[PDB]
Amino acid sequence: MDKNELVQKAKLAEQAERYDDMAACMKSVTEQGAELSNEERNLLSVAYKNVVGARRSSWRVVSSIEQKTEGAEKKQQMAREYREKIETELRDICNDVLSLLEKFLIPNASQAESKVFYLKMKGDYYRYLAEVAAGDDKKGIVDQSQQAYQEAFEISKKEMQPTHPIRLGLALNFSVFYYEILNSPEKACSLAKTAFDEAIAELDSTLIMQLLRDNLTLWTS
Amino acid sequence: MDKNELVQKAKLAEQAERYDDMAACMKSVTEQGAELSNEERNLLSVAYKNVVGARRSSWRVVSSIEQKTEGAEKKQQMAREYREKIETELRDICNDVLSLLEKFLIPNASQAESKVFYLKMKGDYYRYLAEVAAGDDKKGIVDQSQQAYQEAFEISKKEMQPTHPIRLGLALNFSVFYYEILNSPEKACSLAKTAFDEAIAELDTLSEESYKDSTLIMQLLRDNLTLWTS
Amino acid sequence: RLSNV
Amino acid sequence: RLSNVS
Repeated sequence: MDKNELVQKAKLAEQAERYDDMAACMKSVTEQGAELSNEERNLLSVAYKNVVGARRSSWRVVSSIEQKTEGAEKKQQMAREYREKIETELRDICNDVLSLLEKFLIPNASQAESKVFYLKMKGDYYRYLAEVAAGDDKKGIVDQSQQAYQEAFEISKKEMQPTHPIRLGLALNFSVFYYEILNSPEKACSLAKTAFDEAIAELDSTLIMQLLRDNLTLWTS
Repeated sequence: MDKNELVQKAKLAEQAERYDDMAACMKSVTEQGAELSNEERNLLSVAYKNVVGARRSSWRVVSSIEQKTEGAEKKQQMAREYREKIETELRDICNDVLSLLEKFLIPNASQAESKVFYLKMKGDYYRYLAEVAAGDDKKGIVDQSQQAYQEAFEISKKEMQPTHPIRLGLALNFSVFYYEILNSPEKACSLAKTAFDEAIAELDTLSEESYKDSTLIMQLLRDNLTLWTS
Repeated sequence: RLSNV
Repeated sequence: RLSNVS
């Protein structure tokens, strides 16, 4: 019922590795309509990271099997329907998050830090939705991902230090979206090099900067 | 909705680390009335090991936080309530498995091996129930565990080599029960030692099929034999 | 305690 | 691949 009560549930759930619970708590905190603290916002994001991450992982697995059973048609059909089950949960979860972002988190964001963080989340979960979308639906959804990432990118260029982990985090994913969703290794690389370039100036974060480098070696090699 | 399809899903789900689904699949297979094959049996028991195992581990953590917030009474109340939620899950799950055991799996067991396996499973899910049982309800459930363990023990003694991994696992879990549920460290240790010694003395009988699992269990036996009499 | 997994 | 935490 109460916000402090729900925040504590969420932490307890996290300790228990029960993330459905963790997410639902933090859903209810969001739906109370006030702007989340940094603590609360990281709870939310961790919770759905895990909730969504488990399906993305499972999907990958069953999708590998669907492919590797071409020729064995009944087996492939079994894998395909099961993938479809996973995709339904994956859509429920994306729509949940995206809806919280539309109704609560993005409207209430009063600071640059949080508006960027939440627009990135939106980029992220539109990306996730897109990855299991069909046909024309896919195309529009990929666009909504581009836009949320771009907007966050523009706000972050203007309002945040180049070393800020939310701003480097944005650059990682946005560049990974350029590679993985739009097949632009030239746009991916440029973006990632530019963020690394501008962070390195004001060091006088490392993990994300390292991750940028890592991804860079993969794309070109 | 036919049997082979359920078994296929269950493995898919096992691949995807989605054990609620794996459970549900094997549940439906079981509800179809026929004796499970060895594969089916193992899928079922693997499915529910994971479903039940998650909750028991979540309970360990939340219980531990409850104890450690004595004096922070609101914090503790919070953890207690969440533990109760977990305990309700534990109960549906145990009562699902115990119901499958009573209605299908134990009546349909035609070979002694599968009777032991299923009687031991029953001891187990009775053990799990008892860990979250209250008062007088608890006393009853504990006997139920002991009875199903004991019955499995007597068939195993009659019908299975000491190196059989079902017999060994039965001995492990029974000795654990004696120690953790009946607080008999002596009874636990003697049963553990006999199981292990008798497996060693008839190492000749350990098949290449059974080798990996028997040895794993024998390790767990001797490991437990250590930290009980430290 | 260590039981079968 | 490689995006942010875990």
